[PDB]
Amino acid sequence: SELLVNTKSGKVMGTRVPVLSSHISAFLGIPFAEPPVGNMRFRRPEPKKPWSGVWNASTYPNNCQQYVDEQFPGFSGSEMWNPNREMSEDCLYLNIWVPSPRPKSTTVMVWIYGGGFYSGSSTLDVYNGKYLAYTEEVVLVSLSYRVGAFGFLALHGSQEAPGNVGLLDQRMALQWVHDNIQFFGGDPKTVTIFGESAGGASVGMHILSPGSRDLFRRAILQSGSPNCPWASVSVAEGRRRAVELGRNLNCNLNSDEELIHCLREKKPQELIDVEWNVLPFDSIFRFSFVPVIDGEFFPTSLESMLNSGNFKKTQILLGVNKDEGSFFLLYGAPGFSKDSESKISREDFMSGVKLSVPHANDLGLDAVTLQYTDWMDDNNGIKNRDGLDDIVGDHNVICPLMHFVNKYTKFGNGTYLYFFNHRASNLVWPEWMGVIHGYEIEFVFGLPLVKELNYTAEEEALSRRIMHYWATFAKTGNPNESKWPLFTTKEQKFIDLNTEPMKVHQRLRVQMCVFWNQFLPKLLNAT
Amino acid sequence: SELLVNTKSGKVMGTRVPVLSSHISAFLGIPFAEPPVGNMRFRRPEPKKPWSGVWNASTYPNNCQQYVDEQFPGFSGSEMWNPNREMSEDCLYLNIWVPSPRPKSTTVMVWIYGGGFYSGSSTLDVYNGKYLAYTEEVVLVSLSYRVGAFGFLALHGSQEAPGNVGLLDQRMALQWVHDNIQFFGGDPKTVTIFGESAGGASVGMHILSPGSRDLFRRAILQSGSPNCPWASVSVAEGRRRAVELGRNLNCNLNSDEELIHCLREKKPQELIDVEWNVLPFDSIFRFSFVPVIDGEFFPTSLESMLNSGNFKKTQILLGVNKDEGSFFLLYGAPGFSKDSESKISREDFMSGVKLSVPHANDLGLDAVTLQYTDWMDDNNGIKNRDGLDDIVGDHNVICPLMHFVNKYTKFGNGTYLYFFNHRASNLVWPEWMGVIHGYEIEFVFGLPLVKELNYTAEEEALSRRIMHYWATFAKTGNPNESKWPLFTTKEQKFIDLNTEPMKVHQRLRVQMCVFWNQFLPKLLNAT
Ligand SMILES: C[N+](C)(C)CCCCCCCCCC[N+](C)(C)C
Ligand SMILES: C[N+](C)(C)CCCCCCCCCC[N+](C)(C)C
Repeated sequence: SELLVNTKSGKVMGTRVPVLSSHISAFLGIPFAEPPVGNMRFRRPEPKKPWSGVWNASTYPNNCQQYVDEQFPGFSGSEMWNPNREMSEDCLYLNIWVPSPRPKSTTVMVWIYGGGFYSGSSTLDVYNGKYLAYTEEVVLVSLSYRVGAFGFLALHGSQEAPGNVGLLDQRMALQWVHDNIQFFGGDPKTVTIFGESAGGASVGMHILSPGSRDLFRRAILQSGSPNCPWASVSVAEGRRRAVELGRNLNCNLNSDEELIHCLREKKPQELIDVEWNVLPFDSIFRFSFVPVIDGEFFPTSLESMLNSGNFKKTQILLGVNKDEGSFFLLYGAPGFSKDSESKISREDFMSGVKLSVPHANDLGLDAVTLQYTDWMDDNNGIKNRDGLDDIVGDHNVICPLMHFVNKYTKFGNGTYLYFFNHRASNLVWPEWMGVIHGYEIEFVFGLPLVKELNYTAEEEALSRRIMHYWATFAKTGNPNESKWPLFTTKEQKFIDLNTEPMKVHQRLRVQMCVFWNQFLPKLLNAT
Repeated sequence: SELLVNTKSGKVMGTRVPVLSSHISAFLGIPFAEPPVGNMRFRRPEPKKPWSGVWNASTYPNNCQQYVDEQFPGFSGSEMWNPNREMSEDCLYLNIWVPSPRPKSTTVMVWIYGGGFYSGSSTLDVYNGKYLAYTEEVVLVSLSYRVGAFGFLALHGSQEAPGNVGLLDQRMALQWVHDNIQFFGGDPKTVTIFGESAGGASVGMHILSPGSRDLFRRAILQSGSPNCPWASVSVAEGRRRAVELGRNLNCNLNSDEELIHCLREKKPQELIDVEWNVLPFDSIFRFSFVPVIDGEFFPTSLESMLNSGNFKKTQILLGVNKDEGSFFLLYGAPGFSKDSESKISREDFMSGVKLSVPHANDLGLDAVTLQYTDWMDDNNGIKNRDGLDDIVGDHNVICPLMHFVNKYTKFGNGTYLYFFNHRASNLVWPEWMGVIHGYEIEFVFGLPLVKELNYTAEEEALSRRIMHYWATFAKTGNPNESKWPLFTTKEQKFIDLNTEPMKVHQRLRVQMCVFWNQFLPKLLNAT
């Protein structure tokens, strides 16, 4: 009946969820792989054997085991993104929000959430799919994927904990969407995978892996590229980090199989607890367990792939927002504090840049400084603050994205790039942080439609323009039905996406992105 | 009588020269050393044995042998600075312009002319001392010094052609000024040596050499520092260049004494002719025979001296003008032409920067480009033009000067720094060149007082403000009798010197001078 569909796995009973002045049918919690518990820890996802009877998809699923942030307890700003259902190793499920009436076959959008590859959840409130589904008539599915040690440990030649198992969890959720979205009214021939931060970086990874390209149509990447420094380690480094974690649990490190066993016997939180004492340096915006470029999955280095066009060739929509840096600076660079108007000193500035470009040599730090300091007022505390805010942002999201944009527009079927720079009116974070990495999401998912949560009317509107551009891109292959230009390697146009009449501009962070994407590398290459 | 003074060398008969509505006494051509002809070529200056009878100092002296510029014949812009009396190896003389009435004892200013150490003359019309002497009542002496191969050849251990003989010619003219200016009304206890380009760079050299410090009071350096890349070679390089020149004359290069002999037998123009085929690279703003840092004269590297305060400690007045680069670019960088509005291409730009930073490695050129290009419009022909104009200027005069300013203000008795940026109204050079290296001189020497040569009234005035600041500094030790701040290593003030109400500003070319004076060196040091 409307809330009871039959899929190749079995029947599933969903629910009606109100949305604005109406309803939608929601199927929360459909399983798609087997609970990777115990022995299966660190193994690739197995597909979920089909069921009898009707499965009750009316409750969001457990969240995955992950790091919970207690830096600013109760503060909604932090809590927003913390997991909200009990964490469980068993956590591989989907959530689908369909219209009522169930459409015949409509556009589908799959949201891969981000969170540095160490956290994240489907069930967050800011990832509530009902508003988008409802307003644009699309089906929306959110997926879960294993994050962290559990999702990205990577003892290379050991089939017991090869890398990227969490990446495959994404791919398996994509396949089930393919094979069964049809019974939900969706059109498998037009599914768009979207995602922010590590989700937007996972999205591009699937555009590059041979095996995933076929499972989706087009993609939308938000503040992420597969090539962002923090999203990938070499094989070696992944080994390196798993003996190091091996040591923080006092595991047997002889027989590699024993490493795997030892960890497979520790309880989840132990691993969560020592999860960060394994990184190799003092660094801000750098995470411990991430995708390894293993050869399988990613045939070869992403630079080669990018360089040769070896990747899916659809059109994409991607963008960056004004203050990417802030969050990391706040939570990790000395001098910054929520509550202060964090004017940095030149002392803490030079401390700051080291945390930001952790791999740079001294000469390299010199180059960075020279680029980001205002010599004409070399200690203006606030300028020092904002300058680090750009050093982290540029180096960690804007520049790697403009790289991917630039390489992929030579072989893809169209690129739409946005620059978001609106500060929501009801943000709880301090003004200095600006347009934080993460705050565009709430607009994309329609929370400014809910009156109860106090946004301003122009934000309601900005949220509608966005959701439209998004859904309209998700089918048409293009975002406008004024015209948002295509990005092109000549006069590289993009638009600002805010509450004022969109304006096309050209060459995003060009001067700085030359430094980061070309200069620095060549300098660190020499010496 | 007024035109016939008696000096420790003998008597000298000068002349009355009109100046404005009056006269002055002029003593042109007094000898101060022995004509360094033939056998004495390349030897140190001998002092001039005294004479009997009265010497007739009423005619300017011969000019020194040197390179004459025929790039734009007849064009006054070029011709201005070309030698105007027959060139002669015999060319060591002074010119003194005294008031009428002869003062008892007044301030003295000695003008050491510049010209890249390969050219220059006392007798130029733009170096006519009468207007300054007249208006400010100072005695003004101009000196000649041997330039070029003849002045700076440098077969290190050979007393027959040790280096810097031309530098010593300056010093000997300083001594005679010391010992005899008194009979001309000047006060030996208050002589200021001033000079532009290589003169302003020679001036600072004397502030550093042990032996010259005592011969003058204070100094004024215009577009020059002793430490400008082009003003000094190592001992080695000076050797290197003299065998190379040895070869262009097909000299015997075995016995070093034979090298010296061979050259001592070639006629002057042969040496002038091959004078440039000895430099070691393709470069703009770099000259062949220059001061060697030989240990004697300059005890040690100038960086040490600067670094330790080992130098005379008076107050100085120095400055730079807006478009230093232009002249060299015009005469030596591809794309530029008098007559064109020289918009450069990115092709000729990258050719340009190589000529400008001839010692840089590729990475280094990369660094320069990154700093001087507008990535947001990376091929705007005019921006490429002006950007090279700053690369040459900064690297060759502004930055080395701000270095010397900064080091010397920690131990000197006061520093007054100006930035000249007025375009004379009657300049003959094309507008693109702007405030050319060299054009402030005409203001300092009072040519805007002469109506016949068409300047505008505000320029007349600017010329008077200047001549005053200059003479007033030459006695007082300070330029103003509104107040032009002292330069200080904190809020490094300077003023613009132009036809509008002078404004103090701070930190001249600070962002760029960090790159050149600190960044680059460290990068070229690593690799
Ligand atoms: C990306 N979204 C917007 C979805 C969530 C980001 C939440 C704050 C991000 C910075 C904190 C990094 C913390 C790492 N530790 C706690 C280990 C310092
Ligand atoms: C400095 N002052 C203003 C006094 C005279 C400079 C005259 C033009 C300077 C640039 C030409 C360099 C030429 C070198 N060669 C001819 C060898 C290319």
